[PDB]
Amino acid sequence: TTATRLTGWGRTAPSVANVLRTPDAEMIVKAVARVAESGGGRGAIARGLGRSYGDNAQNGGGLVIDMTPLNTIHSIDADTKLVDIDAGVNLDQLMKAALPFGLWVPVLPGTRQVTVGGAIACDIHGKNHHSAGSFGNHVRSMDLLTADGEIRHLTPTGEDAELFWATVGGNGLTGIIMRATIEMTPTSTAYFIADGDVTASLDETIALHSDGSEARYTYSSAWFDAISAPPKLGRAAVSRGRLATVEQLPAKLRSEPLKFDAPNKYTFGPIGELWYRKSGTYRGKVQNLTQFYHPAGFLQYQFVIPTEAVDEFKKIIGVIQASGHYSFLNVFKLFGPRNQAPLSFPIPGWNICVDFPIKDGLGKFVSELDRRVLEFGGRLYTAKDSRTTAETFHAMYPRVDEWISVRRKVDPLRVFASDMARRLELL
Ligand SMILES: Cc1cc2nc3c(=O)[nH]c(=O)nc-3n(C[C@H](O)[C@H](O)[C@H](O)COP(=O)(O)OP(=O)(O)OC[C@H]3O[C@@H](n4cnc5c(N)ncnc54)[C@H](O)[C@@H]3O)c2cc1C
Ligand SMILES: *N(O)c1cc(C(F)(F)F)cc2c1sc(C(=O)NCc1cccnc1)[n+]2[O-]
Repeated sequence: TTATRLTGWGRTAPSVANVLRTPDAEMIVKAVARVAESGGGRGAIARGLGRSYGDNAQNGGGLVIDMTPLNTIHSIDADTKLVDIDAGVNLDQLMKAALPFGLWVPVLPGTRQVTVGGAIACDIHGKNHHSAGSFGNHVRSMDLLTADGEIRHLTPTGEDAELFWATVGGNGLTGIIMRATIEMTPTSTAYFIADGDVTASLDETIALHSDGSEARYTYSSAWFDAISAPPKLGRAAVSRGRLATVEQLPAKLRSEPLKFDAPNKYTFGPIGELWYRKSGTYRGKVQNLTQFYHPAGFLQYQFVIPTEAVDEFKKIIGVIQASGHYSFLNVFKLFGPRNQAPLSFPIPGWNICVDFPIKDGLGKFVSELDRRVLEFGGRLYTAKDSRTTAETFHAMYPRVDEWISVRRKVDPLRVFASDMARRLELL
């Protein structure tokens, strides 16, 4: 163990905790079982690759278990479509291993550098949520080290389904995931057929997302403008598509379908708008995973607003543009059907990712966004959150009492605690 000053991805809210780095799973149990012997506050929390901007992976004055050295891939089956990996396997290595099997990772996020454990405990969502769902929708099994010292096999529709769905999106507060079984998406190739569209306004962006085009694509997301004033506010470059098949690939890349090949004055004028429009408009473009998907002093803010709340979603975008806080990196998506995890972030609706530069009055401004998001029936993402209040969060997640009841039953001693847990009063 080493006392380290660790952080979320946001470089924010430093906390000092004793970190454990061991590949011995049995060793991991000893420390957890030792903490219950200490029978006191400052519990233990698991940690993946620290890609969450929040304080969900730190436990100040407590214990942190870095799960990254448990990166053994046990089995991959192309017939069953099942992989079996330890919770410290990252999604980049898992993808690499599975492509030769004709398999694809069911849910991939913006970054590839996330653990299986991290992917489950934040129930990560991706460019394909509307066609595939969250990461938890694909976990066919997982083994969880609970507070009692026991390791419990968990299943989605099994007898222990309650504790399963509480661990899905449960920010590691149910226990430490050790090993999981994930059903993969079958794939003919490692390429994408891509379809591109450019919009001129927020209305035209929303129109395209509710006209029915979404049905044609399994993957969908868009870069959007949040600086320009109406009507240009909300204009977007949309990138949509699906996993390609061999026959769809050009013959020169038919060789190895499952290969992962390694990587003015007009601009603002009417011709610039026209040039950008045609260059952003394309049909059936064959692309790499890099080309399609993965092309400190900031604060990333992510919220979703229920689908039917179209106008109140348009209102909050107008607010952000009006506030004088300028965000350039903006991701727009329309989530499909939510799952049955109480603490799951995604619900069907209008997902926004904004990235604000830290400056005077931002903390207070985003507290006013928290207010509107909550008011318009939406929620925030624990993975992105470092500074919302417990009260605001509890109201955003109506099933929070349902989740806490599970966590109280499985971990009454409060063996598993984190900075977030205390902040959002989930213990
Ligand atoms: C550039 C970038 C882009 C991103 N894009 C997306 C995106 O498109 N969609 C999206 O949903 N998210 C996105 N994220 C956030 C990230 O995908 C999630 O926060 C992810 O869960 C973090 O994985 P991690 O391995 O870093 O885990 P950490 O950040 O280290 O931990 C995350 C949480 O999971 C718990 N946990 C981790 N491992 C285990 C385990 N073995 N057992 C029990 N609990 C565990 C921890 O306790 C902690 O609460 C992005 C992050 C970055 C930096
Ligand atoms: N929001 O956090 C978010 C949401 C989504 C999706 F809509 F697909 F769910 C995708 C997404 C983000 S943030 C993100 C990202 O990493 N963006 C910025 C970036 C900066 C530097 C280099 N590459 C990307 N992605 O993809």
